[PDB]
Amino acid sequence: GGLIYGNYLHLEKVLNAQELQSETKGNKIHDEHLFIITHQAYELWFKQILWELDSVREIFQNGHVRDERNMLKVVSRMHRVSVILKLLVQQFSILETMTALDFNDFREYLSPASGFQSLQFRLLENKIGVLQNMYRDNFKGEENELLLKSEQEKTLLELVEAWLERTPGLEPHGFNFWGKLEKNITRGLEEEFIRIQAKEESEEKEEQVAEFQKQKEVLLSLFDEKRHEHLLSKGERRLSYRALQGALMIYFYREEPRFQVPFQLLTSLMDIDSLMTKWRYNHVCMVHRMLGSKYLRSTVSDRYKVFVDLFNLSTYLIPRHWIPKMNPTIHKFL
Amino acid sequence: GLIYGNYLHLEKVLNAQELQSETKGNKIHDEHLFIITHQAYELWFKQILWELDSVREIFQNGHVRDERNMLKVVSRMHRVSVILKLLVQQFSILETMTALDFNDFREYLSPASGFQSLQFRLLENKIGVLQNMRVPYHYRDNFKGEENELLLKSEQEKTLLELVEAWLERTPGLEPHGFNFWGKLEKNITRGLEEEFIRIQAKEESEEKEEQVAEFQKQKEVLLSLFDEKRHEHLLSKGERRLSYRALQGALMIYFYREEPRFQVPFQLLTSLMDIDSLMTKWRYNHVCMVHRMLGSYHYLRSTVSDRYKVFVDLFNLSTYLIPRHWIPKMNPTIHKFLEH
Amino acid sequence: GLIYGNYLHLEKVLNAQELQSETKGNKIHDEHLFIITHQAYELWFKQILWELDSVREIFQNGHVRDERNMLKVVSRMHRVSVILKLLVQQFSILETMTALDFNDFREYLSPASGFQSLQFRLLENKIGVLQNMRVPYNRRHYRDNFKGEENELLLKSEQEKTLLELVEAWLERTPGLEPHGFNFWGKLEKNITRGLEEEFIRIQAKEESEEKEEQVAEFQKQKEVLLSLFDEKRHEHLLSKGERRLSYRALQGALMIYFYREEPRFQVPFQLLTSLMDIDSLMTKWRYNHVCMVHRMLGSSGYHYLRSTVSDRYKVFVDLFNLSTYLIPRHWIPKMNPTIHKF
Amino acid sequence: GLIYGNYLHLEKVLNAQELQSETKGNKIHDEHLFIITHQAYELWFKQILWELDSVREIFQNGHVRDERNMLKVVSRMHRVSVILKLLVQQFSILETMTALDFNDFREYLSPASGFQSLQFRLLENKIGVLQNMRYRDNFKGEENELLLKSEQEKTLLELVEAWLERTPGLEPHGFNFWGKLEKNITRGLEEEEEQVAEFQKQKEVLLSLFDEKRHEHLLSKGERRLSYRALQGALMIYFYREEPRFQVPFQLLTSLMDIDSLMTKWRYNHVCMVHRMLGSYHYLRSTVSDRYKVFVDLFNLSTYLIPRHWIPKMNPTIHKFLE
Ligand code: HEM
Ligand code: HEM
Ligand code: HEM
Ligand code: HEM
Ligand SMILES: O[C@H](C[C@H]1c2ccccc2-c2cncn21)C1CCCCC1
Ligand SMILES: O[C@H](C[C@H]1c2ccccc2-c2cncn21)C1CCCCC1
Ligand SMILES: O[C@H](C[C@H]1c2ccccc2-c2cncn21)C1CCCCC1
Ligand SMILES: O[C@H](C[C@H]1c2ccccc2-c2cncn21)C1CCCCC1
Ligand SMILES: C[C@](N)(Cc1c[nH]c2ccccc12)C(=O)O
Ligand SMILES: C[C@](N)(Cc1c[nH]c2ccccc12)C(=O)O
Ligand SMILES: C[C@](N)(Cc1c[nH]c2ccccc12)C(=O)O
Ligand SMILES: C[C@](N)(Cc1c[nH]c2ccccc12)C(=O)O
Repeated sequence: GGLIYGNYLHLEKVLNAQELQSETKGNKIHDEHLFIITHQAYELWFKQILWELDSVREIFQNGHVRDERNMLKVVSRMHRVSVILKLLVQQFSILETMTALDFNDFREYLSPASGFQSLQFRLLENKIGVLQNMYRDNFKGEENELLLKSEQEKTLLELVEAWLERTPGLEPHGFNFWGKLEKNITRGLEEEFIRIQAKEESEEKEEQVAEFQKQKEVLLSLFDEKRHEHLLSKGERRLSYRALQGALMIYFYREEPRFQVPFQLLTSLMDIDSLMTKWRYNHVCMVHRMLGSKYLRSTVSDRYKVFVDLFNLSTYLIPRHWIPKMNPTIHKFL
Repeated sequence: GLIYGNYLHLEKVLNAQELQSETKGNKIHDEHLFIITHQAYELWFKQILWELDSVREIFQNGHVRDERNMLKVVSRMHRVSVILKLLVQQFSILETMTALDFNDFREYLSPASGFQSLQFRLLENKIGVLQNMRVPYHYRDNFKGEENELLLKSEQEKTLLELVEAWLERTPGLEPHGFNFWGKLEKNITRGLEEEFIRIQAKEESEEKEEQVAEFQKQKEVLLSLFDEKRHEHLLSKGERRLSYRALQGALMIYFYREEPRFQVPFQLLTSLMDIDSLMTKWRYNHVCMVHRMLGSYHYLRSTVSDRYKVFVDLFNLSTYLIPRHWIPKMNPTIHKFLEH
Repeated sequence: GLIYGNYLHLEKVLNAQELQSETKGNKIHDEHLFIITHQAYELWFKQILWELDSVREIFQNGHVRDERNMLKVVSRMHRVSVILKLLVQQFSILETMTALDFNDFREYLSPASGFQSLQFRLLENKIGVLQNMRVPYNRRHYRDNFKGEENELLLKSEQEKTLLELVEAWLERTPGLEPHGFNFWGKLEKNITRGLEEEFIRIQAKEESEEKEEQVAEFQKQKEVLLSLFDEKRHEHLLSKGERRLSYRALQGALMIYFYREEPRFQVPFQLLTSLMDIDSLMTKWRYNHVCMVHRMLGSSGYHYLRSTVSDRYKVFVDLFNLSTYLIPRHWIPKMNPTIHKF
Repeated sequence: GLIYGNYLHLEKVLNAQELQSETKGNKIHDEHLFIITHQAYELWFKQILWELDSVREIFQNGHVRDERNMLKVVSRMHRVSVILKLLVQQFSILETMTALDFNDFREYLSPASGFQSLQFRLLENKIGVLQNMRYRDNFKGEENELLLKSEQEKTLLELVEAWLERTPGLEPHGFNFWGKLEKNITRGLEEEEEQVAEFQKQKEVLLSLFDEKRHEHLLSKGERRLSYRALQGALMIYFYREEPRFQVPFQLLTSLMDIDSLMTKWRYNHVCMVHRMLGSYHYLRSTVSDRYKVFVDLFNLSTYLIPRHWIPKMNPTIHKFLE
């Protein structure tokens, strides 16, 4: 009674799950089989991503992430989620071998089933941390229950936020990253202005003054906590002010041994956001090719990027020399 | 009301994941990826079988005789290669699993094997892999009951190789009464080889010249061996070739006159059959490299990455018999109009 | 003896890498990646223009009229889409450069601009992006980024026949449109009038259920969509507003190929229409990947102009895509009799 | 003011395309594809050499000893992997050239050879493909000089070897990894119709690890490449990858295997490409072998995988030494 391949993979279920509605209603359409397998393969891969993402969530929730031995496992699993998403984006290439005209021969047999009825796609969006401030009454029972759990349980965004708030170096009576960054950027701007004013009155000099004033407003706006809370409340920002500070600390001090793998995490979170919006864009394109002129387009935006704040740290890049120096004491803490 | 989950029978697809590591109270995280990865391969093997069997059926029932159906044949065979190309990239997901982590659940797999993939064997058999082509360690002893019944059917029913062969034997232009391609081709290669021997013999005695002589003499042996039907039967018997002499003629006719309207899509079909063989071999290669990365030290698998498992090896080997454009027999207005839709 | 390096002119290609950061005394490692990446895109843009110009010529010199040339036209157009697929994947190399590292050398690039890619503009023009339909960046015409010989080539590329115009002309001559022959358009209008009446009658026989109420609104929209197809005045209006590109007769040609693609003479022509949509869709994906790249490097107008290029405006063969709108059940399609089946 | 075309020296890059078929008054369309494809490979080979040299130099000049440099080292080796992946995919473009169309211009290529790609040889050498396991007649002048430098200057393999030898945990008077590992395996192998056969061959595999003389013999054959102490370093990083100081080192070892795999995948696609165009030179089939895998020792550590319970447990004092 040894283990057999087919039994191990429950192929008696996986390979007996293919029912063409076109056939069930006496008008078998060959390409319907493709439509079915493609969706079943997406849903297996959605199940794998939920498996990886729930395991990473738990490592944050149960405090194991506090032990930095576990940062390799956390980054390898998040990196794995992006490798799967890359395959899922490539996988539209298969459904592009189906013409609009052959889709047209079986689409009537699909009504009224909706993509909005993909539980796992909703679970994945909620568990990464997509805003509810955007419906979703398409579910009932055990399914409607899993959705509610996914809505109330801590999102990856919330768990990363809490961990970013504990980033070493933010302590005002320690390294005091924020205090020193505000000072160096202020002095840096004052120096850059004096350099600029010393010049003769060229139109070049006017385009420099105007560039300086733009730079000054953007960089100093980083230190406006009221502005951050206002933008948080409008949904344009997602991380707490202190989590923003921790992310920037990891960005600027990425080479410090304790920050190396955390920097790979932040990168991988941005990759997952990029690949999800590539998924949504290839899908929008697929729908247009099939139905022509005839909400999905609205989902291809920064509104749906959970880690929008990680992207927007590029806005606040400063000359390398303005970054507060690490002395031997804080070099060795890191 | 038809519902997404019900339409796709997700109550089966998403309730088919059972970790043996967990079953035996030592749940290993990466076993889940091992299961999903294979299940995804097996969904796509089923889709390939669906395309492939539909194309076999279009040859078998004679609908292929009506050239309206060539676009459908080429789209479905191209679709098979687009699927296989994703299946080759899909290994990159299993590469995110280290040897160390695989080693933690590996023992719970024994003794289930890849040889027990029914669909992989159905797919090999239906393209046209013969028992004689296969290396042992016999493949059918891994199966029983209705699975053993389906495999037998896969060996006994007409393969894509056989159905393509029958269709290539009927390629217009081969008829000795008509365009008489083979006769004109032998004439023009014999004539072209004579003109070439003459150009070379004209050159001043130099090491370069003697290098061109020996190059010509081997080229002359290769090109003229094309017309040796009994050399062809000998290569059939050793398994170095698979297509009938007449099928080989039909292939080479489509190859040289590809731009003639009636041959445009048939040329794309010959191209897709090579693609399918290349991508099956690339699958075999990535699978071998995957096993090496996970186990270190298998020799059977390395054997499978060779022309012995390429069903349409003859279509690759037509490149061997490339000649100068001007040697290709010219077409008169009557044979031009016969190759027009 | 011809040598590999001499044949490939590697003495030019591999001596064209000058880091501006090094030239001004502060060598930044990653600028070398920035340079190779662009040089690789520009070689491939040259290859695309070589394929594209060869196909334009085949239409322009009348060789396309001999249907034996269709395999060459479709292989070269398929080749263009295979290159564009690689160019889309090539962003993944430049994604290994972090915003912090790009920031160390961006100052040395000023004021060089992607707007100054001559090959990218030639490519857009030759496919058939019209200058009067371009979004202006910084309130200016794209051609004022260029002077002298380059400005002149761009003008030739705008004035010379575009791939859209040549395909348009070829589509106008599609067999089956002749009113005194198969009379495609006439038979299509009649079959759609009929199918619609038959569909109305099936629906009005279904109580007054909310499902029936829905099918009535849905029927009403499809009827307006399908019968607007036959309104040639509405088409000329949309042609002038640039919301369409193909002549009314070209649209008929395309829909003739779409519906009768399995007919032997239409099989490779259908592959050409597919490949033109592929090129549009892959140029849009390039524009999309470039936009995402600009965001990753600079954060959050220039970010908005690039977003404006990821739209149906810049899809030269948008009409081929929009034929999906005019899909009808297979049995409404005019049947082919033995006379036109054989032609 | 700086211009895009001048910054990129397009006046050189886009004026380097000479069809030999055209030069001899029989212009063959597909020859342009053949030239651009090779030019793109060579731009990318140049980028790989730039990355690979910067990494070699970080080892050679001692900066790798400062562990803050490990992110930079793994980023750039990962970048090499990503480029090599594009180059494997890039064969897809030359696959749009039929054998027949190649046949129309291949005569005008003779006698230029692939063996004359300088950068490809520079690349193989700098990584550390050994000469005794294999080309240089095909070059003269400055090119022949650069090839000698690339054979004589320290390879990536040599620099990685040196660095692996200093891997903390090997010191006999410290954690004594090798000592404790030999102990635990032998004690673990203590064990109680059947298939007792597997146990025996298994025992021989595991214990052959501790045969330093076997290793030196295989080292001289070129069937192994890493010094015995390098192999101890490597295995330490493998078993203790989670330890903070080993996490990025483990990524680097993975990247080095990735590069071997992708170079072989390039060799394999190239071999298929030759077979597609010329039919049935296949010396190239020999190059698709572990003989040409510089980091074969890193791949082979999978053979010496043991039950976790046997891996020497780590005490707090060494846990703290590995941060
Ligand atoms: C022929 C191909 C496709 C067409 C025509 C299509 C059509 C649509 C349409 C019209 C919607 C909007 C809601 C609705 O009417 O149901 C939608 C949403 C959706 N589709 Fe598809 N779809 C296609 C392929 C796919 C595939 C391959 C997947 C794979 C899982 C998928 C997953 C979804 C999901 C998850 C949604 C909800 C999207 C969101 O909320 O942002 N679709 N699709
Ligand atoms: C960790 C990854 C993998 C390992 C270690 C592995 C190992 C092996 C081994 C040892 C064999 C020889 C027969 C046996 O004992 O089972 C084999 C054959 C096979 N494996 Fe895998 N395999 C892996 C991944 C895959 C995947 C993802 C597939 C996808 C379906 C697959 C499909 C097969 C097939 C069909 C065979 C039979 C192939 C033939 O006869 O030519 N393997 N594999
Ligand atoms: C770090 C990567 C990149 C950044 C930050 C970047 C940035 C920009 C920006 C700001 C513009 C608009 C204004 C301007 O012309 O300066 C632009 C346009 C453009 N870039 Fe890039 N770019 C990047 C990579 C690339 C690459 C790899 C290519 C390859 C050819 C490219 C080609 C172009 C082209 C052709 C335009 C004009 C686009 C149009 O009119 O639609 N860029 N880019
Ligand atoms: C139609 C495509 C190709 C054919 C027929 C071809 C043919 C060959 C042949 C016959 C050799 C053996 C040496 C010789 O006789 O010159 C070779 C080696 C080589 N080819 Fe190609 N080749 C092709 C494409 C490419 C491409 C795209 C590259 C990209 C740079 C390339 C790079 C090389 C290199 C570097 C070698 C030396 C390889 C080694 O020692 O392992 N080839 N090729
Ligand atoms: O949106 C559904 C299709 C629906 C669906 C049904 C069954 C399985 C998967 C999917 C799916 C995925 N995205 C949309 N859908 C209709 C809506 C009208 C245009 C044709 C498709
Ligand atoms: O090779 C099989 C694993 C086997 C298998 C079992 C269950 C599900 C899928 C697979 C599979 C795929 N290729 C090989 N196998 C054994 C033999 C020793 C090495 C790995 C475990
Ligand atoms: O647009 C240029 C860069 C420009 C360029 C210069 C040289 C080589 C390639 C490129 C390129 C590609 N896309 C935009 N650019 C600036 C504009 C300001 C932000 C930093 C990028
Ligand atoms: O191998 C060379 C071609 C050679 C070459 C010449 C010019 C530019 C690039 C290349 C190349 C790449 N791989 C092999 N070659 C010949 C050898 C005889 C058969 C046809 C190809
Ligand atoms: C002990 C700690 N791991 C510290 C910590 C928090 N966030 C970080 C980000 C980067 C590096 C370290 C940290 C923890 O509190 O989880
Ligand atoms: C009538 C025919 N379709 C002729 C035929 C056979 N093989 C071909 C290959 C290419 C082109 C045509 C054919 C048939 O016999 O099927
Ligand atoms: C004789 C012709 N080759 C006819 C033609 C025009 N457009 C077409 C589209 C599909 C098929 C044929 C045509 C010509 O006039 O070019
Ligand atoms: C001080 C040290 N960086 C130690 C070292 C050597 N090899 C390693 C591998 C992994 C981790 C650390 C090391 C050095 O000597 O380089």
